[PDB]
Amino acid sequence: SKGRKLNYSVQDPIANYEAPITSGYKWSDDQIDEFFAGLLGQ
Amino acid sequence: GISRDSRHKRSATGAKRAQFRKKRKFELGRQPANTKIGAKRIHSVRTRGGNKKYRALRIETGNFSWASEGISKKTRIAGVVYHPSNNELVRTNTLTKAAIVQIDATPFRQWFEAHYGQTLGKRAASAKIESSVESQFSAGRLYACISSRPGQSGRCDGYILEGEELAFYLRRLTAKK
Amino acid sequence: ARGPKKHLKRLAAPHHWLLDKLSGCYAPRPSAGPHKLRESLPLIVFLRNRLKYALNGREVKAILMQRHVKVDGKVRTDTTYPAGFMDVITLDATNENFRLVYDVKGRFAVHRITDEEASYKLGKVKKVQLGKKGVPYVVTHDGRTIRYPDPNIKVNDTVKIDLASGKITDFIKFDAGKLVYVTGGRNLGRIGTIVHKERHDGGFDLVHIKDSLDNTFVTRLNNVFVIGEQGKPYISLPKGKGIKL
Amino acid sequence: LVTPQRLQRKRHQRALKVRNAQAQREAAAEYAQLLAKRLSE
Amino acid sequence: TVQSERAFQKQPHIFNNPKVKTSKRTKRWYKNAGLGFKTPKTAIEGSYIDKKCPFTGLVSIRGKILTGTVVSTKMHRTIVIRRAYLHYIPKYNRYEKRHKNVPVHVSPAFRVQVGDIVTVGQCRPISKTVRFNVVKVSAA
Amino acid sequence: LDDTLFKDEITTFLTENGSQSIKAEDEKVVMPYVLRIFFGRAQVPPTSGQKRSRKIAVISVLPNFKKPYINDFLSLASERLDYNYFFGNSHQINSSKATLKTIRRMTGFVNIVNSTLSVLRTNFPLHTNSVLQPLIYSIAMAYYVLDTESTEEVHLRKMASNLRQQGLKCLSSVFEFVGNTFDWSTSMEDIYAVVVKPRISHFSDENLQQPSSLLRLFLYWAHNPSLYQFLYYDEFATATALMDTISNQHVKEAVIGPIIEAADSIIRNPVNDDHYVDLVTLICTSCLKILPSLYVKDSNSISTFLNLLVSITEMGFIQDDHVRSRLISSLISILKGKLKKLQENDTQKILKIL
Amino acid sequence: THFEDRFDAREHKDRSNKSRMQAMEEYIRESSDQPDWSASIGADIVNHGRGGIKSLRDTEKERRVTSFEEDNFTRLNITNKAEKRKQKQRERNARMNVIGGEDFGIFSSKRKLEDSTSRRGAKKTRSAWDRAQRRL
RNA sequence: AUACAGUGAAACUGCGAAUGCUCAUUAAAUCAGUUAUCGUUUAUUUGAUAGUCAUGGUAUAACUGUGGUAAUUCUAGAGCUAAAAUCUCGACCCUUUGGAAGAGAUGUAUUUAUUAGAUCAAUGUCUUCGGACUCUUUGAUGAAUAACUUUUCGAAUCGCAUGGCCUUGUGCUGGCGAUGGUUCAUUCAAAUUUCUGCCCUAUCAACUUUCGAUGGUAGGAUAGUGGCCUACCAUGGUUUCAACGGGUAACGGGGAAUAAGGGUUCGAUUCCGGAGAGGGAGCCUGAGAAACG
Repeated sequence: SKGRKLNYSVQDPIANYEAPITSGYKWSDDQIDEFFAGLLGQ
Repeated sequence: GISRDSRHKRSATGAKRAQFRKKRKFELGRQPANTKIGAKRIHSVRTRGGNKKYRALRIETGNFSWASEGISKKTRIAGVVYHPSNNELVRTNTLTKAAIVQIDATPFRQWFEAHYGQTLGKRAASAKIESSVESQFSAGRLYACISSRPGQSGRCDGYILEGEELAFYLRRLTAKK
Repeated sequence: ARGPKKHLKRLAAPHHWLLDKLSGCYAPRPSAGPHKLRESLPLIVFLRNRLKYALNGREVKAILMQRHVKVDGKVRTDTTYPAGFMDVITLDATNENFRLVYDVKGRFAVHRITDEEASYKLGKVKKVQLGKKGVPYVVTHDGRTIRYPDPNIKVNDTVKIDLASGKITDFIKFDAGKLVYVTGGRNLGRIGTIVHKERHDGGFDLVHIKDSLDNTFVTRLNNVFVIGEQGKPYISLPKGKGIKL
Repeated sequence: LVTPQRLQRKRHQRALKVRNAQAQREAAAEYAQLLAKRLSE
Repeated sequence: TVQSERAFQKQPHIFNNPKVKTSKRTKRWYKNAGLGFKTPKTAIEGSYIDKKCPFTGLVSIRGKILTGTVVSTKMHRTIVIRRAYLHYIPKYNRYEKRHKNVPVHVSPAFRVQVGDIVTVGQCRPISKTVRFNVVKVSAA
Repeated sequence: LDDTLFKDEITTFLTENGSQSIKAEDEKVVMPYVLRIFFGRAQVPPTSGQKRSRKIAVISVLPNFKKPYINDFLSLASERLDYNYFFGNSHQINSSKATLKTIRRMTGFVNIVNSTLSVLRTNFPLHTNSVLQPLIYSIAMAYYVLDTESTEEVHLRKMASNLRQQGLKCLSSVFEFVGNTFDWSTSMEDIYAVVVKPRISHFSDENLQQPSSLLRLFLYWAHNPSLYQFLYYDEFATATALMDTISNQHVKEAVIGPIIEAADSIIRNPVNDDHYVDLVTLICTSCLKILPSLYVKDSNSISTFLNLLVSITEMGFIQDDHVRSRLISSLISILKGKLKKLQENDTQKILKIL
Repeated sequence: THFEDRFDAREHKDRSNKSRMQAMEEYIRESSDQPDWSASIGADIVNHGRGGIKSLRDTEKERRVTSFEEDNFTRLNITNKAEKRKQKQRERNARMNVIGGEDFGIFSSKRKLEDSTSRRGAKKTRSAWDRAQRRL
């Protein structure tokens, strides 16, 4: 449509406008995965 | 800038034509005034020639009429409950032309009871006004239709709904409820 | 360009002045005024080219604001006042008047006019309308807006106005069988009685006119001016009767 | 400073206003008799 | 259903007072074109609300009056008429046929099907690609 | 106090049951200050469009507070005014102070009372010492100047005349407006003296072309059953002038209609009191001078007076041979006249009269 | 319908000097025999004989510009581009065509006379009854 | 001339300053023609046009003086100039010019709702010749309210009358010339817009919804309509009559232009069309600028 339909296609002006970014996690992802499992769902 | 040319739409043939000229002054479209509700702040714009066009961005008070007997008073708005264009518009309560609003009942009922002497709800033939009208009198919250461009006039004029109009709008609300 | 224009070449001058082509490089632009520019005559052309009263522009400016030329009763101080068709230019120091009228060749023509005939001027009544306070005003072709006219005045009429006070005196309604003056179109300059009209809404109202060689011809209603009946004009027309030999 | 020139100017302009207002009233009147005549006709 | 759109589709500047009772519910305004055309009784009693209707809407018809032959009638409230007229080619001095496939808004008061000599008149610009509006019908 | 923020700021807080209202005891305390400032804004003249809108806004704002509050406002109006000489005496005032300043104050007062009645038509109160004394006070010295002054004071005469007109008009309107909210019978005597004093002498040929306030006052009097007190207080001198006006042919239909409407209100509304024989005597004289009417002296007026005569005939309290000769002559005139604009049931009521 | 109804400036304008066809003009002068208004010899020759006599056209053009002075009462000046062009062209044609005051480029040209005459030319005779009417 | 009046620099204010060269090529685009604007704007022109305090406060510039800094056309702080008539009827005459007692009314601007754009004279018919009829014609009439608002206003401005009256106050009164202002018309313009017309090529049959493509409804926006833009939708339009596309040397063409007063087609003028004024981006006044000093 005008813009409603999700035209999945690559964008040239925002191709490398903020590509890439260094992985600034302050975690090691491992206990946080166990923790997200051990969140309020458990 | 914001233009209202035709120099960008497709041709009726269905092809894109050539660029003609830099976009001028007279073929301009100004910035849309999302007029909210609140402390009335008016802003003047100098349009072509020496014409002055007012944009009020907020308002509390509008001029409203009954043609039921021909009265019209300046009252304080209360809220935005319907408008046919956009649900988001209705939601965030940015009043426009042809908007459906809740308006106060107090000066109108004051005039009515000071003009007839009959308490609302609870000149006999003219005093038998419509039942939903007097129910909204009891509610203190009337339904009005702002029928004026606010972002052109800088004014806000409305009329309180009548039978078939009120009927369709009530049906609209009850279908959307 | 950025707006209107102010210079104009000799060659682009309208025909009904009948100029040369190399008196200068730019022509006298008419001032904006009571007549349309494409049908008007500026006084510098009138007093430099045609009647040869003056011969240089500074000189004619000098006479104009020696304040002798009176146009339409009043006095002008313009070097390029737009005098128009069927109009009045007098002059006190020669004790003369000139009613300006079109010829058969599509060009202007002066008419030597005596004082009392110069006292009045006709106007093609364009339209009457109800203005403010519910009063009527009538508008001619030449910007003439007059309060309280005849109710019998309709659109496309002709009213004679005395000029010593700017006041309406007489009126003639266009009907069938009138002494028309053709002004525009193909057939300017052929004056005779009309035949009739064809109506075309969304379009034009054509007029068939039979001139004195008993020849009919069709012209736009907008080109119509009204004089009177047959054999009685309200204007002392010149010799020729709108006939080209 | 107030001067007789100023006062006479003020008198003159107020006089012009009342006289041409009266002239407008006369114009309305004379058109009224004209219109009365041409409706009676 | 006549009022099936989002807003109350009504003819504006038209008041009906529910106090004093009436025969037909809304006194419906309609003016005359003039210009040789006749108002239709189907429009006079027409309950449709078309602000682009030349008789009941607030539109003016002043200028060119043409006619045409309809080919397709598959829009809402508007059609396209195709007119094949003669065209002159002087470098051959030969005639040819050329068709303008021109659109026009129609009023529901007139029912038009393919095979119609329709007489239309121009207006102020109605939409992006239309400046005509039908006034006269001759179906076959 | 600011002018550019006046109206908007009023609607900001002075509007009741909204945003930023004022508490009960506090608002009771700050009554006088609001009263003084609104009196000042009213005393500002409406000489421009903005001053017009300001005065309209002032009077629209006023009636929303409370009955004693607006009574206090009217009390301050009377306090700027006065009635002491006239009402320590019966009708005389010793200090002959009828100056242009005094009558200008009077006219401002009648302007503001016209304003408050027009805004609070069927709701505003009537305090006794607040309205009745200054009204007839101002009308009394209005007629005093009208009588005791020649035409040399065109200034005094003009605004005394307009003062009289406005006072009579607002008296008529307050009569139409309150009706029966209060026991009228306090100053019937003094007000009737000042009604029968100036105008009932020449009431015939003064107002025939146009309806006027005293005429519609008499309409309301004869229509209202409680103002049969007024009628019985009179020995029907005002009704005699009414007879004179309805006998004179130079009187407007807008005058004629209400007169016989109130006359048939007398006719149909009974009352068990004295002078009702005088009332029906007046009704007989009214039939006598309604004889030359209705065909040489409007369709709605014809239909109305037809219904009134239907009432007259259908109870028929007049049965004399003279009134019956009047009735048969009226019938032959009516049925001789053109009734093509009438309808079947109305014709059937005429038929029942016959 | 639709049309224009505008001033035919070009049609109310003249083209007679455009369609003039000088050899048969010379003949119709001989036939219509009015005397000629020719000048004397010193009025003829141009510039101590550096140029020719003059052409008959040039006599006409001088007479007309002198008429512009006669009524209009003003002259020309030394305007650069236009008169340099016209003066050069007219003098070159003087030195290439006119001999002793009469011209022969009129024969070296290529404008025919049948495009003027054209067997009655405008509103021509194209029907036999038109022939009958013109013969009677 | 003891207020000045001649003259005049600095400055306030009014208006104009919107009539410069270089670089890029489009075949309904442009251009020419023809409309429409009961759908818009207008400084200027001319024409009309508004009964609704013997005079209110300011400020500056300049000047004076004191300074800063390498330095601007840089900069500091101090002193300075209520009223008022008019329209509606009519009580009388006195018969002429009527004059008139007393009875009623009186802005524009903004925004919106409401309200606003069937009869008669005879001469006609009948006529009993007196008249009835407007049936049949000759002729006439039409077909503001409620409020709303930063108040717009209804001139605190230049050139000359010198009289008339007595209250001689220098009191009243007044006439003939300039600058402004309310609106409307008109003029100069401008914007879109109807339709009419321009090359080669199917070795171009597809094109549009992938900025709405087509249309509706509603709203914003604009001086103004209109998918110009957004919601809500309908699912369309163009096309071998070849749409579309490609090339066009499109310094091209327009009787656009005066023409060639006899060169074989040739001259002279005019419109090119757009963009730029270090480079993208944004803003500002004025009637008119997307001004690019």
